Amino acid sequence: MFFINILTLLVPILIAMAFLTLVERKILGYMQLRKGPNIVGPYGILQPFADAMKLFMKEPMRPLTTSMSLFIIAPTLSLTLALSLWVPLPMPHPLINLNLGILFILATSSLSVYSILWSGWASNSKYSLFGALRAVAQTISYEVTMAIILLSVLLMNGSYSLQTLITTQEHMWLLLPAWPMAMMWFISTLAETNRAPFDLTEGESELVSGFNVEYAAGPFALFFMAEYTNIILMNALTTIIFLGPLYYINLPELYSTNFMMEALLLSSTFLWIRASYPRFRYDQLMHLLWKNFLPLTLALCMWHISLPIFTAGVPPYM
Amino acid sequence: SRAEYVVTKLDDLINWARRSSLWPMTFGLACCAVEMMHMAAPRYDMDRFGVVFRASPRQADVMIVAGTLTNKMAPALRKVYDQMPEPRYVVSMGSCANGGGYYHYSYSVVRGCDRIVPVDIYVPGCPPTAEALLYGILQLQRKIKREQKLKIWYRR
Amino acid sequence: GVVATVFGATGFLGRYVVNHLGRMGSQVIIPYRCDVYDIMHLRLMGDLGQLTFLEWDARDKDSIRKAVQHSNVVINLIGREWETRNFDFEDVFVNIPRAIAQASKEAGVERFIHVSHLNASMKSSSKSLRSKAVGEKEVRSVFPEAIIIRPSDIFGREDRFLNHFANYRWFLAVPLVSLGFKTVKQPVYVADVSKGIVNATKDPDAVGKTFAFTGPNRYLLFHLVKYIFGMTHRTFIPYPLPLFVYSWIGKLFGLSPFEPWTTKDKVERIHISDVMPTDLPGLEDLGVQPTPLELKSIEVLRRHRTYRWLSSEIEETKPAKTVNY
Amino acid sequence: TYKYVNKKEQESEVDMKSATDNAARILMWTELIRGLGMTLSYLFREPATINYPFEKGPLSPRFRGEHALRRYPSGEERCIACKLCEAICPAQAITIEAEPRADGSRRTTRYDIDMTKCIYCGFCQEACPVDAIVEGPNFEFSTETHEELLYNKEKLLNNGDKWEAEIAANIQADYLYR
Amino acid sequence: MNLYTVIFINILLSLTLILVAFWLPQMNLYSEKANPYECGFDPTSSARLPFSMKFFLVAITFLLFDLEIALLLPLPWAIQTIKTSTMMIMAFILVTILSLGLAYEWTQKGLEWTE
Amino acid sequence: KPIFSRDLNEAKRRVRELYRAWYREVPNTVHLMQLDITVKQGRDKVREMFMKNAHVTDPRVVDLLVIKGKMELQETIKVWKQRTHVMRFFHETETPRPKDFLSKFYMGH
Amino acid sequence: SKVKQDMPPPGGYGPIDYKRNLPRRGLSGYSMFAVGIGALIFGYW
Ligand SMILES: CCCCCCCCCCCCCCCCCC(=O)OC[C@H](COP(=O)(O)OCCN)OC(=O)CCCCCCCCCCCCCCCCC
Ligand SMILES: NC(=O)C1=CN([C@@H]2O[C@H](COP(=O)(O)OP(=O)(O)OC[C@H]3O[C@@H](n4cnc5c(N)ncnc54)[C@H](OP(=O)(O)O)[C@@H]3O)[C@@H](O)[C@H]2O)C=CC1
Ligand code: SF4
Ligand code: SF4
Ligand code: SF4
Repeated sequence: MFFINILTLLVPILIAMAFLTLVERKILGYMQLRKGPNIVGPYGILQPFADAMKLFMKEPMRPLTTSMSLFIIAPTLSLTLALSLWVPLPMPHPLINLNLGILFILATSSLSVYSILWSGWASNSKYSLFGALRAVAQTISYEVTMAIILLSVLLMNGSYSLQTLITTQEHMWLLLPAWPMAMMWFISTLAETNRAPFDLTEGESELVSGFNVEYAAGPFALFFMAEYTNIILMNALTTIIFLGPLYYINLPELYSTNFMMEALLLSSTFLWIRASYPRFRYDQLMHLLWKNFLPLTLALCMWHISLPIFTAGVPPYM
Repeated sequence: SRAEYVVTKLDDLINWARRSSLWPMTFGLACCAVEMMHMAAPRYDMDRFGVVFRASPRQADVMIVAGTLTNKMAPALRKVYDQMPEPRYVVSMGSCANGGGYYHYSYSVVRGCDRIVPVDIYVPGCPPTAEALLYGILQLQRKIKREQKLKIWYRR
Repeated sequence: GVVATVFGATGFLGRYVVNHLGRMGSQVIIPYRCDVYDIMHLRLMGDLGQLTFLEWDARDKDSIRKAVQHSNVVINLIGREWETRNFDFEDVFVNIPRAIAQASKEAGVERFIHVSHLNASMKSSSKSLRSKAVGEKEVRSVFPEAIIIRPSDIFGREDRFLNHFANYRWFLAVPLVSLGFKTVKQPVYVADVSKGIVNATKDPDAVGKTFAFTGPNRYLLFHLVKYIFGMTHRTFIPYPLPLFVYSWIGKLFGLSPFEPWTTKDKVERIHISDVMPTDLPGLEDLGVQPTPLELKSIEVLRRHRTYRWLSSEIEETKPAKTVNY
Repeated sequence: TYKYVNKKEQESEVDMKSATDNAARILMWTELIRGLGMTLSYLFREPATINYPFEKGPLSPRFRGEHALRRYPSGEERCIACKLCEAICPAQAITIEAEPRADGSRRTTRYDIDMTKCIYCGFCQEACPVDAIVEGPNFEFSTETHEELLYNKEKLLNNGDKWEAEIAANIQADYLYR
Repeated sequence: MNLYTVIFINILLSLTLILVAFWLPQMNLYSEKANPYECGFDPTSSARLPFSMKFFLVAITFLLFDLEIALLLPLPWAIQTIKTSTMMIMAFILVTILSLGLAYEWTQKGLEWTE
Repeated sequence: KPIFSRDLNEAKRRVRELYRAWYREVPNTVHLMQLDITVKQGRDKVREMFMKNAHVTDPRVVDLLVIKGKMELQETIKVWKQRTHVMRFFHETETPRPKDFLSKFYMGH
Repeated sequence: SKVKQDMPPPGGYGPIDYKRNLPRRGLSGYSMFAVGIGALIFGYW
């Protein structure tokens, strides 16, 4: 039965990513005044499956200059962590209730960068090394402030467990008390998922392709599935932390539906941003995060250390 | 009905995948790349047919030779064609690429990209209309539809 | 003014034959059964109208007649290293060559060039070689002036020889019968064989004869495999293994529905020692100066190396020891 | 006459209201939201893409497409082996050999155009004195082989017979401009 | 157990995808295809050559800031204390020390990339 | 009038310096570009190309030849010239035609 | 028959707008920050 739950979690997530690719292409097309896919099946709903079959049936590459072990581990690790991060998410009940679910999320997402690093370094290609080092810089930029943002908002939740956010936001979104932190969290997630305007680890205009320039067929498909699974996961995490959906002990499905609607809206906002803005420069990203987010992030962290004490609103433990 | 029938249906699925998703390599040499850009543009929108560009040759299927191939460029064109993983197809758009075009009798032009790589489709024109290139892509899709690799394997 | 029908163009040697014919400027007819995608590499081997691709089937003799209709020369390169579910060694090396030869004779082709094998003997331990001898006899019966070419092992980029041996790295150690010794190999270069066939397409003296295309040097299998692994800077761990166990391993590997990695007949032919020239003409008769393996092994073996050894000079490997038997 | 696209305006406009407006712009991402609003506006417009195979773009009577050789209404061919077409072709795609026909007429025995060598310029059809060689409105004549793109006299005449109505209509519409 | 099971299942799904990707397609291998990529021209040098880092100082600063996060993370449990005055003083002092370090690096031009 | 070298002796000094440079660079070229030739073959080719111009006697022409050879040397030192461009010095696609009168009579005119 | 040739209409065409128009936002700044602070204080309470 736990296996049935594993399936009912994983398979819908994979299908959601598969059709998020199509939704991205169509939203971009319409915002750009074109239609997007609409031949491959009704309105193009078979496009993701066509692409997956084509990619997995295309010949896979074993370049002579690569280190095969890391070259092949990196995509596997990418997809593994992409899927694993979904495990502790409450919706409203997690598949795996963890006391430190948020730290689990942080550690797993941080480890996920090593997929890009090792793939780029094992490609033994100059553009791949460029992409790997840009991933290094991006991680340095955003990881420092993401943790402090999470701590600042968790000083109101009272614990690291994700499931406690549902009862913290039982009467009001955490966005309202901490919308300034919500904005920086949103930008940090945008940078973490390697998405535009921070789409630098794979920057077609500057690097033909970034880390995954020597990757063809199935390994490339693994990378591109991990990316969109992470996009959906991060938007869901925002939806749960801030934008707390409705929870009634007798109506778990209402929480499920509200969460799905809000996460869908936020993912569509990701695609909207990608269609709107131009790209950053991988030094400008670090300068932004270190000269406009870190100062204000520290200020708000100390503000939220003070707030419970001087309002006598210290959260309960357990 | 028969294992032959099952194999034919499987190969039809194979070709459906390949022809529905074919990713041309971001590659353009001269004027004709402008008409390729216009076929990308909203009015025709290649993406509607599932044809999206990719910069890396490792993540491309069809190479659209769009413009004059010179002697200084031919080795690089062959290298990117080779580095494309199989299966891979070639559409030579424009007169420069079909044959020699205006510069056929020049000391620095390869008289036809088919002298360097085996071409799958030829699109006449100087430049061909964006609709003409789209027609060429459709013809390539029909070619992919009539493949029967698995049926050949089973008979073999 | 040559019009040549190449019946095995879509192969390891057929591509070289077609390439050299196109360079000579003679019209070429390629009868194919594979997918159209598999002939794209031949597509660019000839100028406009020089090459004519037509579909054919070994069963249907109308296709064979159509292929050999307007041809002055018919080169037969048909072959296969394993027995297909539909085609076996007997069919591949006797029935199809005989049918092609008879169709060519009826049409009226001036020259017929059949490719067999150096060790093709009626008493050979190998099923393929035993069938090849019968194929030679039947071809020379139904087309009495047909030229016969008997190459030794052919090595090239797309070969099943140097590549086959270098692929033993996937199995850690190299099993050999008698540890390689008591086995003499004389590999020839694919370009040399193709040049020989093309030249025989016009050499006046070649009609009705039998040639033996063999490389310049003869190596013991042990020294040859040692040289191959030295070129592909891999660890050579040879060890002996009796032929019956080797044949069982080949039987196991020959059960794949696709292209087997190895087979009973493949190991048999690997381990049967090449013969000596013995009064047969050879390449120098047709004017091809055989190219030693030492010069052209790098272009075949450089892709089997790891990054460390990718950029190593041809002179960094000790040349094998050539016997004089 | 000139204008400054980007010229400094002032470096002393200080009042609380301006400072706070600039701070709000920086901290609230006003122009970024404006760009998002523009894209959102575009999302709700009718896309300009056309259903190409079943809906083609406009084309003028002067569109230079696939070549064709025309006939007189009586079925006679207009070509009289001028070789002005051949002489003017900038890309040297035309190759003509003519003989005095059995009628005693000046007619071509072979007329080949290398469509992989032609730059589709129309100089041939504007130099032809009898409107014999034309560029019809066909733009969909791609092939799977190179040799199919070497047109001969029979191919060109078949194209002319196939598109005669449309070619004649285009010439009727445009000839007064010529 | 419910976590080991799901993690192992994810690993096995990824590994099965890799196995299918490598053992399904028809493969044609040669040196020209398997060579490294660089815009159609052969690389002029190995990719293993030193690749200068212009933000090394910011990286070694990020290490210390990450340890600062380590020190700051126990705050949810810390605020549950009866010595709230001491906890607040300590948290404020730590955050202000971190801010002073960042400001000093900023002023001394450590956050600027090397050229 | 002198382009560089006043006389044939100075021109020869420049030529010999160029030969030294090419001889030194051949091994690095082979190793870097992964050519399927030997250092002996590369240096033999360098000698053959140098000797192909041994008939020249004008110092100005020798200076031009040395300048163009230096240009090729720079192009090879840097990997601007690729393996396909370097293997053209060997003409391993040419089937030599004979110089025999009767052979020429048989083939063509 | 008098000449019939493409020419502008009698009088001429209507004027063309080419000069940039980019209307400016009406949001003040004080109002934006006031909304932000009000939301913050309400949430804190
Ligand atoms: C009551 C007492 C206590 C009160 C405490 C409260 C005090 C009030 C605090 C107000 C501040 C709110 C927090 C806003 C943080 C913004 C940080 C910032 O200043 O922006 C940095 C950057 C501006 O760029 P720049 O001009 O270079 O700035 C430096 C100039 N030398 O701007 C950027 O970062 C933009 C670059 C990234 C753009 C990404 C695209 C985002 C698109 C819009 C997203 C909209 C949705 C966001 C909501 C998400 C919700 C989950
Ligand atoms: N080491 C060597 O390579 C040696 C080769 N030879 C001989 O040279 C000849 C060429 O073999 P090679 O080309 O090197 O290896 P291949 O196996 O590539 O030759 C196979 C050729 O035969 C064709 N073929 C196989 N079965 C059939 C069939 N049933 N009906 C029609 N055509 C068929 C193949 O067409 P497709 O592949 O498209 O089906 C291909 O063109 C063979 O006779 C071989 O024994 C001689 C000495 C040694
Ligand atoms: S074929 Fe014509 S339009 Fe295309 S690049 Fe060549 S000259 Fe330009
Ligand atoms: S095409 Fe026109 S100009 Fe040329 S020969 Fe024919 S009729 Fe005369
Ligand atoms: S359109 Fe121009 S280039 Fe083409 S055949 Fe006519 S004259 Fe020659």
